[PDB]
Amino acid sequence: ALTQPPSVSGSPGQSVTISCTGTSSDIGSYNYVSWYQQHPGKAPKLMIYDVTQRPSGVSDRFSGSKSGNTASLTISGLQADDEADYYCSAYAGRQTFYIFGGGTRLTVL
Amino acid sequence: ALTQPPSVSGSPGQSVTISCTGTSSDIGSYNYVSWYQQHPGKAPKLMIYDVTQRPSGVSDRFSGSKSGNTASLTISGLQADDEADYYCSAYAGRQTFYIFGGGTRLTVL
Amino acid sequence: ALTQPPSVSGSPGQSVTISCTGTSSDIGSYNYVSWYQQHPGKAPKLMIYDVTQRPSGVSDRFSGSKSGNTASLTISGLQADDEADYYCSAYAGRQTFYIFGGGTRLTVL
Amino acid sequence: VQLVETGGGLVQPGGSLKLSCRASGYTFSSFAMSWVRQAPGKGLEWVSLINDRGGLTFYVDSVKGRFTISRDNSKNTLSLQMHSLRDGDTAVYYCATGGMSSALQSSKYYFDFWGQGALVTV
Amino acid sequence: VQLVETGGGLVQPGGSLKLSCRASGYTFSSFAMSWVRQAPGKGLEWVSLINDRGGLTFYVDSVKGRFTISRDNSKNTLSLQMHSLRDGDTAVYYCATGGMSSALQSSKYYFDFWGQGALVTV
Amino acid sequence: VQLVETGGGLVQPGGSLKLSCRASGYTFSSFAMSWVRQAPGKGLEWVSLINDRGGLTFYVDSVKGRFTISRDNSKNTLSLQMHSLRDGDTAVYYCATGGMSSALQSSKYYFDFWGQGALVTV
Amino acid sequence: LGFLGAAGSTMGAASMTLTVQARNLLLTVWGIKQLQARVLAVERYLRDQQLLGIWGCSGKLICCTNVPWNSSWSNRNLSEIWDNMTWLQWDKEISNYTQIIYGLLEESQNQQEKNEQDLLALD
Amino acid sequence: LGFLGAAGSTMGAASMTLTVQARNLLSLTVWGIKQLQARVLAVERYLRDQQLLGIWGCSGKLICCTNVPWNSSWSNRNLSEIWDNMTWLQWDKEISNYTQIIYGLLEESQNQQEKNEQDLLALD
Amino acid sequence: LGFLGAAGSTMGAASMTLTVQARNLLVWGIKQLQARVLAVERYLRDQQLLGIWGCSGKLICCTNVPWNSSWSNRNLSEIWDNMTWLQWDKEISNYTQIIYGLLEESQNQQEKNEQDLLALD
Ligand SMILES: *[C@@H]1O[C@H](CO)[C@@H](O)[C@H](O)[C@H]1NC(C)=O
Ligand SMILES: *[C@@H]1O[C@H](CO)[C@@H](O)[C@H](O)[C@H]1NC(C)=O
Ligand SMILES: *[C@@H]1O[C@H](CO)[C@@H](O)[C@H](O)[C@H]1NC(C)=O
Ligand SMILES: *[C@@H]1O[C@H](CO)[C@@H](O)[C@H](O)[C@H]1NC(C)=O
Ligand SMILES: *[C@@H]1O[C@H](CO)[C@@H](O)[C@H](O)[C@H]1NC(C)=O
Ligand SMILES: *[C@@H]1O[C@H](CO)[C@@H](O)[C@H](O)[C@H]1NC(C)=O
Ligand SMILES: *[C@@H]1O[C@H](CO)[C@@H](O)[C@H](O)[C@H]1NC(C)=O
Ligand SMILES: *[C@@H]1O[C@H](CO)[C@@H](O)[C@H](O)[C@H]1NC(C)=O
Ligand SMILES: *[C@@H]1O[C@H](CO)[C@@H](O)[C@H](O)[C@H]1NC(C)=O
Repeated sequence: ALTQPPSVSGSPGQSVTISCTGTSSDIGSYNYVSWYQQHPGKAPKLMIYDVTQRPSGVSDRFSGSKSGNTASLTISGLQADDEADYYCSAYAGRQTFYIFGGGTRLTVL
Repeated sequence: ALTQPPSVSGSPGQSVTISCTGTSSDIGSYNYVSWYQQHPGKAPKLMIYDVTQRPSGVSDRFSGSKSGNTASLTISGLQADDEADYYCSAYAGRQTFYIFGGGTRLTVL
Repeated sequence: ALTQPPSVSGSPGQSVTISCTGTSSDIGSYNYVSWYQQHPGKAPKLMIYDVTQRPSGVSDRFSGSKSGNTASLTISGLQADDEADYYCSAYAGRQTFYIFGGGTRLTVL
Repeated sequence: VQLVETGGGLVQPGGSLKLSCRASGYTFSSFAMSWVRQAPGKGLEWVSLINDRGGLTFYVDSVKGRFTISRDNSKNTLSLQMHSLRDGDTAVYYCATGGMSSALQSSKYYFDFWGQGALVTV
Repeated sequence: VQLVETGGGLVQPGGSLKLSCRASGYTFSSFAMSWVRQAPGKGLEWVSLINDRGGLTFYVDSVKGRFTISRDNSKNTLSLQMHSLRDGDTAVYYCATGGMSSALQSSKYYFDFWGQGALVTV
Repeated sequence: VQLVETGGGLVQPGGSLKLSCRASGYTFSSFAMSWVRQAPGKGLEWVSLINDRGGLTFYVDSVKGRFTISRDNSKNTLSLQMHSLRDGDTAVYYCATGGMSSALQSSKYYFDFWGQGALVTV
Repeated sequence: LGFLGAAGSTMGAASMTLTVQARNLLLTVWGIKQLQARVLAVERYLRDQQLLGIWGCSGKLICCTNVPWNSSWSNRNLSEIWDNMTWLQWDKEISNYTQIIYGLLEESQNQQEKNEQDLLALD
Repeated sequence: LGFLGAAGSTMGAASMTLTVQARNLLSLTVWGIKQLQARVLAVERYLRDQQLLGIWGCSGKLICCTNVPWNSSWSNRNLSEIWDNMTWLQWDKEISNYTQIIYGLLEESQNQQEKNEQDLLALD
Repeated sequence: LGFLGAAGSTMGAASMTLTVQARNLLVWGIKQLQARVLAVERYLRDQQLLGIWGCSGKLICCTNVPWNSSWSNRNLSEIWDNMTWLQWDKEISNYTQIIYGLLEESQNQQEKNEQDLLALD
């Protein structure tokens, strides 16, 4: 599993960053670190794929990057409609295909 | 290793069942669960091979079956001459090859 | 890794033996058991290679042998200039290429 | 697109349960698909992955000897046959599109589409 | 059919002992054979398996680096070279016929014939 | 024969240092080479081995995901590119010639030449 | 030579001399006749090698496959096929199913080879 | 589909009919010589293709993967266009000028790999 | 170097030009057909021979046949660093068929052994 903060917060209009860390064999070596946004009662939606790319239909508001063995999601114009549990996942090579972190509860002040 | 009852007993004329249990990767994966009858002081004799088949020369009082991860040896007209330590064995894949349980002491009243 | 005595001693002109032991999967399975002599503050020099051979330039005072899982370095005409840390090493297969023991302090009396 | 999971929701420990997933709105045979579990009280965990053609399957070690993942490209359906269910297997099982590649197309290593999930209680 | 083991005796820890088995009453070269241990007070343990031709050998991990199993089809014999004996190796060693297969005949995965056993005490 | 290490000194923990070794006095491309650690107050530990042609590299498990060994036969040089540099790494790093041959020449499995050693402090 | 010495042997007694038979496969009108015989022998050899190749059996004499045996092709156990029957009798027994088996072998290699390409595309 | 039936299909639609084309490569003295020349030529062309597959480490396969990276200077396209839009005839035209370069690299990588394998079965 | 350029090079100095030479193995006009047909048969016998030894598709093939010191009691350095392939071919010509026979038998045993390891389950 990846280490990920249990919660982050900020006021509307403020940016926030959610980070996840792992090791070199998974998040470090492979540039396949997607992010998912899960609203309560719903399945997670894909927000970020690979490292920086977003699916069509996702606004610029969401972006991300990685350095070393740490990946992060940046949310710029934070809205109240973003209240969701955010998750990291990463490809960890053959044999261990995917590793997920714990969720980050995003609280909007 | 496989788990068998430490001992069983029954009437000299009623049936008895000796159970044998393992895991999904060995007794639950291969239909190769033989049974042996070892009289104290003697080498074990083959009684059951595969699942239900018996060697030529063996009477029809010895039979057996398996379901899931559980196999059993059924003895019908239990005789005084059946007092032996009964063992189950199983093929455990092309790594382990064979596993055995402990002996079940069959007591003849 | 390999087990080697913390220290060995003897008077000048007397022979000494430094043993090295391991297991049946490495020192007792491959005939590649070299010995090195390291003076404090200096790089180690190769003294014995394989089992019995020595590099050119090394005197015949240093010899060695192996039996079972035990190898040893024998020094005959012990000199004052032999006060050095001696190390054994062995090839341990393609999975673990080399293993070393700790050093033996040779004290000249 | 649509991904609709169906199947039963309650077994006793040691029993078996089969889940299925109907996909629509895209060419089914062009994407690999997977099953992902969410514990009732925690986060997401990947459980199984099947190739777009159904020939190659991968599992998380905790289910490797117990779960079978199957694909039928003529019905646009997935199925997951879970044997020897344990109390630790209670979860929402989501059907997802993505997770692999087919060598002759750009890789994904991410999940493009998610269903709503079947809840399985042991 | 008969299988008669020889060798045995008491060897101190760290020593070496050779067992052998003479076979008769069947074509020796047609069957795979094995050695099986029985602890003096417990059940049966499989130790080593050799094919009918002798080219392939398998061992239980506990002896994999210590025991060698060999076959000589011109003499109708098996042999077992046991090195580095430890207290845990005390057992009756039975010579048995069966266990493997030769691919072009029906499989066994069971032991058809047993000898009387050699007693090894460490 | 000479082997001279000019790789470096101290780096902050969780940092990346690159060691190098210049060789002279022998045909560089005919010998395999390795890096061996001498702990500040203990014994020797093998770290990595590279083939004479540079195509094959081997590492000790403790550094496998953090060290890269490279060779350049046009410069008569070796290098070791260190990344994680955890505290355990601290040691004198010796450049050595030997550790393997090349199938078409007599075996070694020993180290023929040693350099003086770079002191790498975490 | 030893060529065809095992022809009367049982299937499990034969199929150990495969290299013996394998090595025996290799005035203008006379020259033409000889060239046609030699070219034909070469074409037959290459067609058999190509056929083994597309099945994933290139370079082998005894090639294991992933195609299940159908009881409709020959409803016999291994003891009768390998210890009693000869290869000539077997060839007669399953002649009518030869092309079916060959087609299945081709298909299983096509799936296996593609699957390997996909496994090698991971990471 | 039969022989060359996939010729007009896309590259990813083709590369599943390789055995169909592969099986069609092998099959009055002046008329004798003319027929012999046709048969000998077919055999020699087949063997040269098989020799190239051999020296590249692809013997016995119709699809084989290698360790030669693709250069963007040969064709600056992604897999979606090459495999889902293009046909093999168009592809052959697009990289004709680089065919021998690729072949040389394939040969070179096998030479290194084969030696590398020889130096590993030597350990111990 | 080109075709046969390494002929005078030592055994370990060659063994890197194998593809170069491998590429060169492939009315009155009947003479040309005979010349072409012979080349094909000779090529195929060598490929067939490699096939039965389990060396198909390779230029360098390692085997499980031990080298007998009676065939050539040299130190490897003598063979690969000083000697050429022509001198070597002369030195062991008398033992070539012996080696070939052993190689064939070795592969047959391995092929049976492989089969015996592919119905364990
Ligand atoms: C022919 O049959 C006899 C039956 O007794 C057998 O002994 C003999 O070996 C057979 N021949 C061959 C070549 O197997
Ligand atoms: C055997 O072939 C028949 C057709 O002749 C087919 O119906 C049957 O399903 C096949 N069985 C197997 C096991 O392949
Ligand atoms: C093959 O089919 C023909 C009928 O077309 C039949 O006479 C013959 O016996 C069959 N052969 C076998 C081996 O079944
Ligand atoms: C020809 O192109 C059409 C699309 O325009 C496609 O549906 C068809 O399959 C193609 N032909 C072949 C043989 O693939
Ligand atoms: C690609 O080809 C160009 C020549 O057109 C060459 O300069 C470049 O180095 C090549 N790159 C690779 C990675 O092969
Ligand atoms: C090959 O090179 C020639 C120039 O010599 C150029 O005209 C032609 O278009 C090139 N072909 C391709 C496919 O790039
Ligand atoms: C010929 O021999 C000389 C040494 O006498 C050597 O330097 C040269 O490289 C050899 N030629 C070849 C092609 O190796
Ligand atoms: C080596 O060759 C000699 C002469 O043919 C023979 O007597 C000897 O047994 C052979 N030894 C081995 C190990 O092949
Ligand atoms: C080969 O045999 C001949 C005798 O026929 C002998 O004169 C020659 O020396 C032999 N060569 C070797 C290398 O043994």
